[PDB]
Formats: sequence, structure tokens, C-alpha cells
Amino acid sequence: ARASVLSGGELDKWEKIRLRPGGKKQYKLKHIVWASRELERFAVNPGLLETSEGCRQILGQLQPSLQTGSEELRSLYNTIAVLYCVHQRIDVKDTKEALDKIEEEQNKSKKKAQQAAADTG
Amino acid sequence: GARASVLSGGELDKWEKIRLRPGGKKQYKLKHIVWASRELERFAVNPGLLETSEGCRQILGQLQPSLQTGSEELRSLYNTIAVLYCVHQRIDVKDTKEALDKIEEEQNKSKKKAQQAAADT
Ligand SMILES: O=P(O)(O)O[C@H]1[C@@H](OP(=O)(O)O)[C@@H](OP(=O)(O)O)[C@@H](OP(=O)(O)O)[C@@H](OP(=O)(O)O)[C@H]1OP(=O)(O)O
Ligand SMILES: O=P(O)(O)O[C@H]1[C@@H](OP(=O)(O)O)[C@@H](OP(=O)(O)O)[C@@H](OP(=O)(O)O)[C@@H](OP(=O)(O)O)[C@H]1OP(=O)(O)O
Repeated sequence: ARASVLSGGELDKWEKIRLRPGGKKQYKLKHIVWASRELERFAVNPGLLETSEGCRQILGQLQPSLQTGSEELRSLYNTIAVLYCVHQRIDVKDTKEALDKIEEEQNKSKKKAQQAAADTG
Repeated sequence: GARASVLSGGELDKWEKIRLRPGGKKQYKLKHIVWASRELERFAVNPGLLETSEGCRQILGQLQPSLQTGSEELRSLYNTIAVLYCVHQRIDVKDTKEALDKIEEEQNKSKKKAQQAAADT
């Protein structure tokens, strides 16, 4: 699960992203292996880490449990959030920025969906 | 019509400076409150809920699922009540677009303070 999930280029940008905004630990291979084993624990298909859409669907499954979520649950969500941004080639420098951008991309997409339907005709 | 129970004095003078469209010339008037009031009755929604920040919030939650497929009338009604909410909340807006952006920004920050409140146990 250390070569199927990310490409070579994806990995090099993965290993520069910091776990927390003002911290110097960064993401490693071990966080990919861990998230993989975690999803199986949660009865989720780990193969979905391999793509943007797969990651999106995982975050959709996990979102409802996020506010009451344990630290393990929150760490798993944040990791997959960073993976999604990587797959999308959205630049991020830490976990918080990936969450902000995913939030920003959900608003943009819902906006364009409303404009597209509204201007239909 | 009168329907002068919805906005106070300070609120009415802010209402009438807000533009219907972000860079437009027409601004909200008393006839837009009268109209929104009658529109809600026709949608079988309590128009007295226009009189408070909490009332407008509950209306927006009622109408939101219908928004993407809504007609111009439905969208106009939603937009009008989004501005009223911002007026009641003393959120400074200058047009309908900004009112919608700030409601979304407010929902984002409440959901994350709630996630941080629980996350700190
Ligand atoms: O390959 P390097 O010369 O070692 O520089 C890279 C990198 O810069 P690049 O993206 O151009 O490779 C980092 O930060 P960003 O530029 O992505 O913002 C980071 O910079 P910091 O000094 O701020 O940490 C750090 O430079 P350095 O190795 O001197 O500490 C990093 O190496 P790391 O990714 O392992 O931190
Ligand atoms: O006669 P006024 O009521 O004083 O209208 C003027 C003004 O127009 P003038 O520059 O010609 O005086 C502005 O609008 P524009 O003509 O440039 O479009 C301004 O507009 P904003 O609301 O965007 O700030 C505002 O209009 P409003 O009536 O909404 O307050 C403002 O005068 P006030 O300082 O009296 O508001």
C-alpha cells in the first residue's frame, strides 16, 4: 500500500506536507500504510485511497461522524483529506490548509451547480 | 402594504442601502419585505419568522433543499431572507451576494468551533 496509493511525483509532494500548521513533522509512507489499515478496521475499501473520487467518497462516509469523532477518527479523516488534495494536485502545506481548500472546493462546486441549473433556460 | 413589524428603525435604513445584485443600482425596499411576507404564506410558512435572526435562519433551512432546482421566485425569496438575516444579525452587507457569502462563512466557523469544542472533550 506504499506504491499503489501514490505515484512517485505524488509521494515527493506528500512528504513535504506538515502534520500540523506550525510543526515540523511531515507526512511519511507510514501514514499511508496506517490509513490503509485503518479503513479496513472501519469496514471501508482501502483501494479507494488510490484516486481522487475514491478519497472523496471516503470523506463523504466519514463526515457525519466527524464532530463526535475520536482523535483516531479525526486523524484518519485529515490524512485522507491531504491525500485527496494531493491526487487533485491542489497545493497544500499542512493538514489545516488541505481542510480549508476542500471546504473551499465544496462551496465552489455547489455554487456552480446552482448557477448551471439556474441559468438552464 | 405596511408589514413594519419585521425591521426596526436602524434596520430599515440599512436594508434600503443594500443592492439586489452585487454591482447593481436597484436596492431593497419596503415592497420586498411585504412581498417576502406574502410569499411565505403562500408556501405555508409562518411569515412572523421574518422578525428575528433565529426565525430567518429556520426559514433558510426549510428552503435550502429546494434551492438548486428553484425557480427565480424561490431563489429571490431565499436571497431576500438571507439579507434580512444579515440585517438582524447586524452583519454588514452591501448586496445579496455578500449576504450569502457571509452566511456560508458563518456556518463554516460555527461548525468548526463546534468540532473544536467537542475535540477538546
Ligand atoms: O529540497 P530542499 O532544498 O531541502 O527544500 C525543501 C522544500 O523547499 P522545496 O519545495 O523547493 O523543495 C521545503 O519548503 P517549501 O519550499 O516547499 O515551502 C522546506 O523549506 P523550509 O526550510 O521552510 O522547511 C525544506 O528546506 P530545508 O531542507 O532547507 O529545511 C525542504 O526540505 P523538507 O521538505 O524536508 O523540509
Ligand atoms: O443621495 P445619496 O443618498 O447620498 O446616494 C449616495 C451616493 O450616490 P452619489 O455619489 O451620487 O451621492 C452613493 O451611490 P452611487 O451614486 O455612487 O451609486 C452611495 O452608494 P452606496 O450605498 O453603494 O454606498 C449612497 O447610496 P445609499 O443611498 O444606498 O446610502 C450615498 O449616500 P449616503 O452617504 O447618504 O448613503
